[PDB]
Amino acid sequence: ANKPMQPITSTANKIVWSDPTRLSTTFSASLLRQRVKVGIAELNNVSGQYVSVYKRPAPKPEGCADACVIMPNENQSIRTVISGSAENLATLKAEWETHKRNVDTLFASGNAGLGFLDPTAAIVSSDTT
Amino acid sequence: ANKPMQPITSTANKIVWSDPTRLSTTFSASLLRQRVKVGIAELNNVSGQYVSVYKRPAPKPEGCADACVIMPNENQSIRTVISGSAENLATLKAEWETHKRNVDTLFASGNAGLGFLDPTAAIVSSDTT
Amino acid sequence: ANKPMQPITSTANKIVWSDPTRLSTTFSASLLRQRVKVGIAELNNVSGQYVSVYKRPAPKPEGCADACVIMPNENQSIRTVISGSAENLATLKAEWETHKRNVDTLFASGNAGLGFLDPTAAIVSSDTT
Amino acid sequence: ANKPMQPITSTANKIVWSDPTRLSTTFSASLLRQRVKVGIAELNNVSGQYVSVYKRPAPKPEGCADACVIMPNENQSIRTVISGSAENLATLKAEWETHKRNVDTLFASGNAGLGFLDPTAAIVSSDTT
Amino acid sequence: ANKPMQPITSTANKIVWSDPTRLSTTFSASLLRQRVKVGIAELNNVSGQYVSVYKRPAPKPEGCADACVIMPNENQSIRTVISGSAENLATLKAEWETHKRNVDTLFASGNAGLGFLDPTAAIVSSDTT
Amino acid sequence: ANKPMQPITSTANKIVWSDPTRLSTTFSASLLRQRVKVGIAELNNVSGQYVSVYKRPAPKPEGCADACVIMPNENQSIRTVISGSAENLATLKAEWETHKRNVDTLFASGNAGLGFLDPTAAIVSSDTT
Repeated sequence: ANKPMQPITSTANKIVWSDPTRLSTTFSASLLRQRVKVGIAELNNVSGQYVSVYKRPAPKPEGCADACVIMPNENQSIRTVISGSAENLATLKAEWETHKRNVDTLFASGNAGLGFLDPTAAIVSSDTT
Repeated sequence: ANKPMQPITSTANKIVWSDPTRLSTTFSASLLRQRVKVGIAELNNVSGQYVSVYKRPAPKPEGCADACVIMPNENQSIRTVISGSAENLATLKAEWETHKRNVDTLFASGNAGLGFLDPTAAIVSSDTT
Repeated sequence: ANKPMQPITSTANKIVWSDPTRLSTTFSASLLRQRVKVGIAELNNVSGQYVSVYKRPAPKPEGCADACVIMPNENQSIRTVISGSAENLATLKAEWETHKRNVDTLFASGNAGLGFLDPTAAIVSSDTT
Repeated sequence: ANKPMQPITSTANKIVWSDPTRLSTTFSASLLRQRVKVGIAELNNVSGQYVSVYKRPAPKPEGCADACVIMPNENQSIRTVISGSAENLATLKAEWETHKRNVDTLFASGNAGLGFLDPTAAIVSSDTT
Repeated sequence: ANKPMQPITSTANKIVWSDPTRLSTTFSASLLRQRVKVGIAELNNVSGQYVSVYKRPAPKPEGCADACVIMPNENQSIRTVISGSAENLATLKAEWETHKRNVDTLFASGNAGLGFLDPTAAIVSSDTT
Repeated sequence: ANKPMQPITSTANKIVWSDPTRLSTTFSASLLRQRVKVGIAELNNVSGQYVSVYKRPAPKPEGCADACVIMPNENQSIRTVISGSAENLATLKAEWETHKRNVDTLFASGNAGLGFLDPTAAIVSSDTT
């Protein structure tokens, strides 16, 4: 039962969501729209920036914690920027699924979080054979 | 059967994979490690930058019976940056799952890709009730 | 039945051959001779430069049913330079056989043409065991 | 039984192979990749440079050799550079076969090594009749 | 079951490995190759620098297990430099076996930690009787 | 039956051993002990420098045994420096065993003489799983 997050600031192109029970937890979405004529037509490319923030205490008192020791804070941040013409949103969504998959391979079940790279990792395109 | 991608360039901190049948398709992973230790503690931060690129041709003219017609490409880019201490990797992974979930709500099954924001979207924390 | 090529320009040191049905196709041979004799010995060096050129049209758009369609060309160049004393021509020829063999391993039946290097490739000297 | 050669230096784009039993024998491969839009599309042209080196003593004590006379050294070098778009690697390989054939005609069984040119040599294109 | 170590920083001539669980544990290998000049001889010496590091905790107090660990790690370092021409590598390996043996006698089973130099120690050459 | 070596020069902190049959073969051990300062800790680090030397003859010519030997010996050197506090000597010994093992992998059975750095080498920590 993941806790509902309510937006606290709103923009035509920007909403920032912050947890009510833990204000410092935020998720923000900012959209950028520009007209680019790649092949004589103003393609409607869109640049969406999505940012997650959690304030993560890292006492790392190993062995044990005992009283309220002023929590010390660390910032856990994840930012994604998706850029693509609207006209091809369908394939852009396919790219998002594949990108998640590839990141998962290295970070979710690999050691990329632990700052390690597996040059043999099974990375794939969105295209099929 | 997603097509496998091969490392083309390689560095200890950074690898670029590419589709050998389509070189315009890349996935790159770049990691930077720094020790930003807090007072009376030790702290190592691991910033990982993950970038997906696809060169997509513009949507074919829809009202088309022309035999073969391919115009020029469309740049589709997705970048994720994950920043967090190694010590809390376990919870950082939980944040990644939640972040994907929240992006999916807006982008995957919402209208954020079309430049539209839903202020009633069900956004959630990684923490449970 | 490979098409015969004719000398078009000619010099004592250098000849250019071309396909009379396709002038964009050339093979040229240029030779320079110098006497770089070592102390208490005589030494003549023969540097030979061999260049192949083909102008190739870009791969036809693959998904094509258009009746006739040829776009512009692609420059394909191969240059070999052989440098060695005339006195040791016999072993220099052996080096040429081995060099061809080693290039073939990587390029002809390997992935070097695709920008890929195989560090386990079976590379060999002209000398025998 | 040609002697196996083990690479001693490695690069993302460069491996140098040197014989273990005769270090001064090397074969190196260096790849260069550039994007060129010949006809509005970034063709993936690749420039592979392949170099063979042998250190060839040339005492040329004719009639006879008798004791260890400090060997004197000559450098036998062969360099090939292959440049072509990846998209047409198939025909680029055909050009390599033809180039070898044409070089063989002049150098392997002609007198081009001996610094002589046969203007009547049977030179051919990769194209067929 | 000794913990595997991965290469965190890599160059053609230097790799640094670091343990996944504990980063401050490192092993690095750095090698430089240069041409050596001798009368009537041309060989290439290879210099290799090998460094092991551990941030070991201060040896623990006695009778008192603190509530939580507060070890003031010290830098434990071992550096080896091996210098010799690739030409005589076989005998250079024999020197390494013997050097290890001699160091063992003083340090591994002698007062190496104490630093006392037992002058009756059984030290031996790599040469045999 | 390795040849015994005797101490030709001795100080409280440095001994030099040299073979009876061949003097130019040396092994020296030099140790310095100093007080180390850590927060709430007083330990004494011991630095030991161990150097092996051989004046190996140039590798021999081929096919020709001169009337009398005229080898132009080269300096084959190996230096190890072990640094750590006497307090944690037990774990410092474990580091030495592991450092030897890791060097063996690259140098003893890898391209150590060649100087090539195999980036897939199985390097391990002294810590166990």
